Amino acid sequence: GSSGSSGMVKEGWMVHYTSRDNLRKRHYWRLDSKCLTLFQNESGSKYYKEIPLSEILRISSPRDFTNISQGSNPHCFEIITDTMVYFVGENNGDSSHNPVLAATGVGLDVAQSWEKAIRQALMSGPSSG
Repeated sequence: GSSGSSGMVKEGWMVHYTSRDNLRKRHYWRLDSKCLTLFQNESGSKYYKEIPLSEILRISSPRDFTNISQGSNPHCFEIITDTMVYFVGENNGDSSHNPVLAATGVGLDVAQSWEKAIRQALMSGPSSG
């Protein structure tokens, strides 16, 4: 019951992969109460891709537990858009508060926060009525 949580301004390094190009990609993901943007680097170069809360239809189920040929680093959530499906999140294998490794944005813990933010922002804003 408060108006203060992660969502207004969130930035960090996140890794994702597309269905067509499984080639994982790591970039400084940035989200806000306006729209989501990607930054290839912190330096400050032309944006990469803009993902408006609108595009993000919804989140898929974790059912699909297959990202790479072989390994133990499944995904946490997936961003489904009218364009294509995006797989974001990486589980290293540890469920505990780690402000040391979670800093970069790697792990399930950190991911859980993002997924909640990107999703929480969907409802946060007013819907057509």
